[PDB]
Amino acid sequence: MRDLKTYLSVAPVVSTLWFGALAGLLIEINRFFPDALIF
Amino acid sequence: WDHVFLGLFWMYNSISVVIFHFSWKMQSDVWGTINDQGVVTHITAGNFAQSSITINGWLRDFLWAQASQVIQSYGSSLSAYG
Amino acid sequence: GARFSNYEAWLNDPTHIKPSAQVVWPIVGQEILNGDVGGGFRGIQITSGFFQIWRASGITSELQLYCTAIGALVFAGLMLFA
Amino acid sequence: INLPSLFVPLVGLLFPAVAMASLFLHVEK
Amino acid sequence: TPPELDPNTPSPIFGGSTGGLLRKAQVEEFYVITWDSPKEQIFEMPTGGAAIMREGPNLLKLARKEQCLALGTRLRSKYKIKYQFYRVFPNGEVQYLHPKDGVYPEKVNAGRQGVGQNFRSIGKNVSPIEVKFTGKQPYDL
Amino acid sequence: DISGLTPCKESKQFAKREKQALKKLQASLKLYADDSAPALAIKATMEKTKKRFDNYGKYGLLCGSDGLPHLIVSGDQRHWGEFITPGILFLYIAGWIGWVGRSYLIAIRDEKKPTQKEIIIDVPLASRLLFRGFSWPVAAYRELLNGELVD
Amino acid sequence: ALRFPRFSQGIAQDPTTRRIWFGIATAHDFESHDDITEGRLYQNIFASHFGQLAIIFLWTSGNLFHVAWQGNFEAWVQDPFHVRPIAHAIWDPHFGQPAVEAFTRGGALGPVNNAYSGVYQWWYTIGLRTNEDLYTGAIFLLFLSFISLLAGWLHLQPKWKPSVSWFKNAESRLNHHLSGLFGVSSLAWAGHLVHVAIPGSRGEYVRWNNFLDVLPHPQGLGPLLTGQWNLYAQNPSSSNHLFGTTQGAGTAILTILGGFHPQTQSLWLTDMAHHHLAIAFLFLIGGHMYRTNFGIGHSIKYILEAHIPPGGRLGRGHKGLYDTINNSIHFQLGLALASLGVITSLVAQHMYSLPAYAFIAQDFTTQAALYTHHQYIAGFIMTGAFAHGPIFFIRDYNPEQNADNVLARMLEHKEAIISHLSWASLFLGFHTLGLYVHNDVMLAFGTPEKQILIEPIFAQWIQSAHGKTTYGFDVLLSSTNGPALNAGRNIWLPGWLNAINENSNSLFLTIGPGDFLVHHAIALGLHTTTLILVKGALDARGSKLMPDKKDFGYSFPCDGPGRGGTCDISAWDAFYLAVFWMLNTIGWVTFYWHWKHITLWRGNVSQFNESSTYLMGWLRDYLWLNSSQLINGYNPFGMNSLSVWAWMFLFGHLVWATGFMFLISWRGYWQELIETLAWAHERTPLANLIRWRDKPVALSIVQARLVGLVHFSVGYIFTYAAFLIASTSGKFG
Amino acid sequence: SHSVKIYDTCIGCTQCVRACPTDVLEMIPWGGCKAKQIASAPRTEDCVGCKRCESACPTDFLSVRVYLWHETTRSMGLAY
Amino acid sequence: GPKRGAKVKILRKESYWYKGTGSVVAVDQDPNTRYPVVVRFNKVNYANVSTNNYALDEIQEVE
Ligand code: CLA
Ligand code: CLA
Ligand code: CLA
Ligand code: CLA
Ligand code: CLA
Ligand SMILES: CC1=C(/C=C/C(C)=C/C=C/C(C)=C/C=C/C=C(C)/C=C/C=C(C)/C=C/C2=C(C)CCCC2(C)C)C(C)(C)CCC1
Ligand code: SF4
Repeated sequence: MRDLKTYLSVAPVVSTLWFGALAGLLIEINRFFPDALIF
Repeated sequence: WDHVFLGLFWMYNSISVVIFHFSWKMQSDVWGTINDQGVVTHITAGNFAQSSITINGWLRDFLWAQASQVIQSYGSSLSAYG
Repeated sequence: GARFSNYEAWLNDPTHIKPSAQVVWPIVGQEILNGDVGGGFRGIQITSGFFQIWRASGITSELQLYCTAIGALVFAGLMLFA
Repeated sequence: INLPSLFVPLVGLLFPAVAMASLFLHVEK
Repeated sequence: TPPELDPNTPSPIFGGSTGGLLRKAQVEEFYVITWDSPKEQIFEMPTGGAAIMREGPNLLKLARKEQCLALGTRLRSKYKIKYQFYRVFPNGEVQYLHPKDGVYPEKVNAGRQGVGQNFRSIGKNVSPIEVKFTGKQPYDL
Repeated sequence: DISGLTPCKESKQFAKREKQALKKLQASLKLYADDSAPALAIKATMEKTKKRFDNYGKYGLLCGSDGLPHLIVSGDQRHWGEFITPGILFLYIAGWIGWVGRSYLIAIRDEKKPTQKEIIIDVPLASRLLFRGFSWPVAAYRELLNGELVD
Repeated sequence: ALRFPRFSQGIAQDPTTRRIWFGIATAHDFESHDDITEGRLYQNIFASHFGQLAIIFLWTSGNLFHVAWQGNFEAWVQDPFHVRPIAHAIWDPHFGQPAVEAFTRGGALGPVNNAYSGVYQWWYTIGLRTNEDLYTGAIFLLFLSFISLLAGWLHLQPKWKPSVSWFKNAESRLNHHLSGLFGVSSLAWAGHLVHVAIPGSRGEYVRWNNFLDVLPHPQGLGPLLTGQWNLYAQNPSSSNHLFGTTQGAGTAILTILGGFHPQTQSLWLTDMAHHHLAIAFLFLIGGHMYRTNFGIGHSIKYILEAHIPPGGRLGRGHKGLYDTINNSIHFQLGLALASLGVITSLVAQHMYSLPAYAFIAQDFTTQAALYTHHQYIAGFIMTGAFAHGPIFFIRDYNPEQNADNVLARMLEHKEAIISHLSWASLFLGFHTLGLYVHNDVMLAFGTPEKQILIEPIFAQWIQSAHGKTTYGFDVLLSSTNGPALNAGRNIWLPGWLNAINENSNSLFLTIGPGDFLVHHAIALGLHTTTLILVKGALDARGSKLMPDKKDFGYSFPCDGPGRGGTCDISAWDAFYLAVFWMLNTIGWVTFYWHWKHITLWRGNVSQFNESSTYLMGWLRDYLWLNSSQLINGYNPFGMNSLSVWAWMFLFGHLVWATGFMFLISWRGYWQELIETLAWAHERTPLANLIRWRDKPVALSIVQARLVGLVHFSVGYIFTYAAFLIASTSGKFG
Repeated sequence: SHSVKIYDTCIGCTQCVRACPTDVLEMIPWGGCKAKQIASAPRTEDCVGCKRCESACPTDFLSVRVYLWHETTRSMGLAY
Repeated sequence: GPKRGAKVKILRKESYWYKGTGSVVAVDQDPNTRYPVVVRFNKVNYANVSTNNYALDEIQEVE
């Protein structure tokens, strides 16, 4: 379990989760505040 | 390994000219619409036999002519291809 | 092919309907990629040739495609376990 | 058109032949 | 110590290949490597293919010195067998090459004088401008 | 106006672009049953479109002869949202990221095997250093004056 | 050396084919030849310069001769608008009848080529009118060629061989070049404009046989020595003047009118005369600065040695620079090439916007040809400047004698310089590519209104300050109450402001977001190319990966697969890499110029203004469109006069790709292949009777890089030239 | 032939000598290092310039250096 | 010379760790040894080496 957590903390997994979260965020923001060219 | 490396480029070359061969031949001498009484109008009207005999023919009648669809695909469902 | 396609409609009229089995979500304008493929459906035209296979296999409904999907998923599990 | 029929093959065929032969012999010596 | 003599000993069993000697052997130079094998056995040729070394003395003519040291290295490493090699000129003259003083160059041996040894660290080489218009290089000092 | 441009709310070509766009969408919409999903989708595209043009007009954007919004980045106070403000926001976020990463690299610099925590992220440490970025201008400004920023 | 090359026994003792190649490739690198001295170096360089001059004069005389013998120069001077200038006749026995018919343009009685060098407009503007003039000029330049060869031969002889000390006399050469080569030449050219060009434009045939009998001014030479110089500007040519005729002609010889002669759309001859005269004076006065044999004047060494700021933020300043420059010919060549490149680009930029030749600028293909020509020349010259930069750093630079000066201090913080260049390039790349790709996606999804289009406010503001009223910023020369406007309101500002607000010419073209984007692409190109070149120069002596690189020279294959691998680690390799980026950069600038101008001449700048904001626009609306006529030079139905450019287009593509061959595949493969071929030859009967004298080997690593780069560059240039000329001349704007 | 030089930073690990494919280098007695030995290049006429020796050397910077020089049939690795 | 474990700055210009710091491992007392000062570094060089020999004038004890 500790080993599995360590694996989940490895660079590619961390990157997939981080950029996944970011992608989700930017997507939702661009869904609620769409076509933003100013601000 | 470096021979595999160069061989890859040459395989790309060969397969590229092969698929170009297929595309042009099919669009020119095979595919197309057929009218009543049996009149066949091909997509590129059988130009292969006269056009594919020079590099300039491939440059103009194949590449230049047929890249039209991809280069003006913007603003449509095919835009992803552009 | 079962959930996001125009396969049945295509079965009704294969000669004037474009095979499509991918649809995109409506954000940042990519909705435009969902084009008029026919059958009262909007999406990306596929060129894999699955529709003609499915017609050749005698498949007529989306339900059968669903079942085949479940079967394939099961088989994926079985291969992994193996 | 008179002179070009003389000078063109002169510079395009004779000259490079003479020069290439000369340079060949020079470099091989 | 006197170098090894070079007699006409039998050559290994081989059907012949297209990787052997050429005109260079006739006009410039070729090479000869000799070894003593405990038994008949298969070895890979530096010029491609498989050959059989005989028991006792073996003499093989190659085209390059590198081929000789390659084969010899494979002999000493794989078959645990000592080897020697010479250079041969078209006039008939033979030059003993390796191992030069009877001892492998990997291990130290008294009697060898230094060649091309600079008694200074590499960074202390003079700039090229220091040797401009001379025939000397910064590493020849 | 600025650079000989005309305001989008007053631009004719801007309006004509909106027109042609909506008309294209409707021309595509004609082929589908009004209650079906394609219809609702295309209509959603229409509403989103006109809302977009209306918003651009409202934002005080200047249009060229092409009928498209052009941006003013000279520092002009009537257009700080066209570069200055989102620029400040960007700089804030980027500074946040860089400062956090810097903190993480410094934190593990003095350890048995530093490279380890560079290929296997110390998530507790990272979560501790995560919010420190919120005050990155203040933190960096003080380190600048102190001499802890460079060597 | 007992054989070729005689200047290197090291290469001469090579038993392989390499011996030949390198022999050819190191022939001009005098410093590395056998038994050379400083004396032989300078003397050979001097003679070589004479040789170059001779070649130039011979070339020009060839051009003059061929225009006079086979061209339509007279027909052109009678009607410059509707006559295509003939470069030379063509006699190719490979031609078929359609080819002969097609290439018979102009008033020619056979096949010809149309000149796009613009020699017609030049020669006509300066005073040439007949074929006879051209012939006499050709003979004179041939005479200059012979004289230059004679001078090289002479100064090679022991009696006329100059010493090294003479070559190192900087102050004298500077005085003489500034006063004589720059000053006297410009004064004399002003003389030609006053005595021949100006009267010629006014319809007065003035030659050698009468120039002593004709007054260049109604009351000549009086006002000059009187100080009443203003009389020479009394009545300039009228606004309805017709070039080459007396109609509308004035009598002034020196003016500052500004703007263009309305008919010819080029600068006023009186303006150019006054210009050359004035700069001739600045040069002449400036040419009396350095000390020679008369006890007055400056000492460059002392000047440099004195310019060190107290506080030591620049260390020892410029102390010792005199010697390290005057001793290193490579430093000199670097400075020379840098400056020359800058002013070559300057020539392009000023000649497209402010043409000085009559009835050029109406000739669109000629203008495009000239701009592209000079911009590529400028690019190569720049890379070369930065190439002789590090050759200095390796071959000549003396660290101890440059202790703590600006140069040594330059090598000190090299990492800072290189890393900041890296940052600039990185930023520009990320954001320019990013903005372009953004706009392309917007165009794809059918929403061009969401494009990010940044207005070039700064450049537009500069234009406004220069007197352009399109953006309505009303600044300086655009502000009616500005003192700058009132200052020259009654001199050059009428003609100038009239010209800068006439939007049919290329004087400060109007600019939009597309211009912004492509300008930042250009910025990216410049910064990156300078990154490669500067990094290559500063690390030429060594780096952490190879601290003793200077001991190997400017060019070497590598340092081996060890230490991680060291391919392309030499300064020469840095240059070689930088050439690609220069070709890319100039590619972008010439693309920009040509597209913007084609849209200008076609009458729809909106095309460029809308399509240049996304890369699909450049690809489709610039490249794909303007090749229609080009690719149809020959086809299955027939051929026309554009077949040359189609054939050359494909030629360029082919050469380029062959370049790819030499650049992608490396040596060992080819060496082993060639080994199998050598075996093949020695084992083939009959052919066995024939044997080589130089052993066949694969090209060297560096040689491969050079040959590859050469094919690449040639292909590049020829392809773009064919496209440029064909697309432009196929429609003529 | 190529040029091969040894510098006094040599620690006599003999790695370069047993790395040469043409028998160019050898070890000679010396007192400058603990190993009591230093490298030497008496047979550079057989040197090809592959630089395996340099890739084998542990010292920083290198104690063995190969300057590719005049090109001969032996240095080109030719067998014809 | 410097003690064992002493932090020293590298003065050899052609070193991978030039102008950087390393730790002293051992100093050879044999006066014939041209480069006695054995140094070990935190980062490896391009040859994957973490240790090197230097002379007395190539190290500078700092803290
Ligand atoms: C120097 C620049 C130059 C160039 C590029 C050309 C180019 C041409 N000439 Mg012209 N020519 C020139 C100067 C030049 N000429 C001069 C100054 C004269 C007066 C003597 C001539 C007299 C002349 C005649 C009578 C004819 C040509 C013709 C031609 C065309 C065919 C080539 C030929 O056979 O000419 C041969 C050129 C000569 C015999 C004169 C050149 C002799 C000079 C003094 C020495 C040149 C050596 C040269 C620099 C070495 C380069 C090679 C080296 C680097 C390896 C070609 C377009 C032919 C043509 O027009 O066909 C349509 C033709 O019939 N030329
Ligand atoms: C640049 C200079 C140059 C010139 C002036 C020519 C001229 C010619 N070539 Mg071309 N050729 C050239 C370069 C040149 N070539 C290059 C660089 C290539 C490779 C790309 C070619 C590839 C090529 C091919 C494949 C062919 C030609 C042919 C021809 C002939 C045209 C066809 C014809 O109907 O003539 C009429 C020709 C005849 C009636 C027969 C010619 C008999 C000659 C004149 C006898 C000369 C004898 C004498 C000993 C020659 C020694 C010269 C030497 C000492 C310098 C014409 C003589 C054609 C040809 O040769 O036809 C036979 C042809 O098939 N060429
Ligand atoms: C002021 C002008 C000038 C002068 C006098 C020099 C002088 C020199 N250069 Mg420099 N240099 C210059 C400008 C100049 N350069 C420019 C503009 C560049 C950028 C290209 C360079 C980049 C450069 C490099 C990288 C190097 C030099 C080197 C040298 C030295 C040796 C040259 C030699 O022997 O080559 C021999 C001549 C050749 C190998 C033939 C050159 C022809 C090339 C390969 C192109 C030919 C293709 C042809 C046109 C294709 C035909 C087309 C047709 C088929 C359609 C010599 C001191 C070398 C040196 O010694 O540095 C220490 C060196 O390595 N130069
Ligand atoms: C079109 C092809 C191409 C591209 C895009 C580049 C790009 C670059 N080269 Mg060049 N190069 C090229 C061809 C190219 N090169 C060729 C043919 C040669 C001759 C060998 C060179 C030789 C060369 C040298 C000698 C140097 C460069 C350098 C550079 C960098 C310059 C700085 C910059 O603009 O950063 C902007 C970055 C980019 C333009 C790259 C794009 C990054 C993308 C857009 C971001 C990621 C997108 C997306 C998230 C990725 C998803 C992928 C997925 C699989 C995960 C840049 C990365 C220089 C350098 O490294 O400076 C630091 C440098 O010194 N190049
Ligand atoms: C498009 C450019 C180009 C061209 C022309 C070539 C040509 C060749 N490559 Mg390739 N190569 C290329 C790109 C190119 N390559 C690239 C990009 C790579 C990197 C992957 C490679 C990597 C590579 C490998 C690994 C190999 C080749 C090999 C070959 C040769 C194959 C044998 C053959 O068909 O000879 C016939 C020659 C041609 C087809 C070229 C055109 C011939 C013209 C039309 C003749 C002109 C007549 C006359 C000579 C003109 C002289 C005029 C003059 C006197 C003025 C051939 C020379 C192979 C080889 O060497 O096998 C023997 C091989 O194994 N290349
Ligand atoms: C490497 C090397 C080298 C080289 C370098 C180089 C090559 C550089 C380049 C450089 C460059 C390439 C530079 C440039 C510059 C430029 C400039 C500096 C400019 C300026 C400008 C100005 C100043 C202007 C102003 C104005 C305006 C803007 C407007 C109005 C008018 C006026 C005039 C006012 C050498 C040999 C030295 C040595 C060492 C090594
Ligand atoms: S280079 Fe290759 S051959 Fe020459 S010495 Fe070093 S190892 Fe032996």
